Amino acid sequence: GLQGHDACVHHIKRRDIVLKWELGEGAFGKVFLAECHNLLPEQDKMLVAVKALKEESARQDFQREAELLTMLQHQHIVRFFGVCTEGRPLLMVLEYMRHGDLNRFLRSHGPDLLAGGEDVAPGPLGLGQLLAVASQVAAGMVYLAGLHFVHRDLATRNCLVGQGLVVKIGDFGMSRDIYSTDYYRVGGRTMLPIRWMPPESILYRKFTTESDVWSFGVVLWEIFTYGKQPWYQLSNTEAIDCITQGRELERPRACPPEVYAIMRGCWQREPQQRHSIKDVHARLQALAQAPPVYLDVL
Ligand SMILES: Cc1c2cc(cc1C(=O)Nc1cc(CN3CCN(C)CC3)cc(C3CC3)c1)OCCCCCCCNC(=O)c1ccc3ncc(n3n1)C#C2
Repeated sequence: GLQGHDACVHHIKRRDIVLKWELGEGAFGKVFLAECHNLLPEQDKMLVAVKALKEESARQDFQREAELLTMLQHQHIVRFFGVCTEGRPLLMVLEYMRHGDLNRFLRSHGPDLLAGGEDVAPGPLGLGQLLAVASQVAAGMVYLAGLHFVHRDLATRNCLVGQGLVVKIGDFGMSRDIYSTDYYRVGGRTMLPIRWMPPESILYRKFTTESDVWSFGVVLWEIFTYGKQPWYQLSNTEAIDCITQGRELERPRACPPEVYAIMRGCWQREPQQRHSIKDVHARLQALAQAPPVYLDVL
């Protein structure tokens, strides 16, 4: 949720889009892999991800998000190419990221050869790689915070990984469907990612950019646990109890004390006492680009 405060959006002819197969499904839409012709000059035919809108008040929500996604274009935000309102169904065309969402990617390269591939070394992701993934997400949040936007659902399941392990921020979408365990259903139709939410959000229903750095601290934890659910040993209410009462997540086995200090800095009780996202990224990128000699002794 980017809230977070015709045709500014670009438009793609329906004939230029050729659906290949389904990549996944949500309650509000399906995502397809597709060929998109004449989209980029250098590539005569390129693969894209196409989200098809399920159904009457969604057109308004559709137009909103498209306008948002077109404005929010940065190196670590998922690339948005445009929409196809040329008849129905309404389509949204996005960059395809072959490794899927970051959470799934983390689990498939967690401990535990066979896992290694074109983009990834075998076995568990190295320290340098985990920092590289974390640094990229932070950069994305630095951009969002710079435009004074707020991401109300920052989690690895809402990040995407592409070729060369390029990591970009999105916001599913599908996350409420069969990632359901990550959300707590309040009221009739509201779901809250409580395990990622700071005390002021759970208690006071406030969410600011300072809340995002708390949420990022949790993302940083997800990364170094290779995509483990935060407070996985706790029920939703028990998680609410622990968060509002000041209890913090344990240091992940793969997480160095140097990096765990960055998490704690993101997890200060008082919002104004947390570090800025610009500074968290700064510290992470320094480690990401740090020579092996430096990182080995971490
Ligand atoms: C990337 C993406 C894909 C599919 C989706 C949604 C999204 C997405 O980020 N949207 C989104 C929306 C807002 C609006 N905001 C404000 C107002 N709020 C009220 C709402 C939320 C804000 C932002 C932030 C700026 C970034 C992002 O729809 C999900 C359809 C269900 C099927 C998905 C199945 C699982 N998908 C995969 O496993 C997979 C594999 C490869 C691949 N390449 C590209 C994509 N992709 N996905 C995508 C997407």
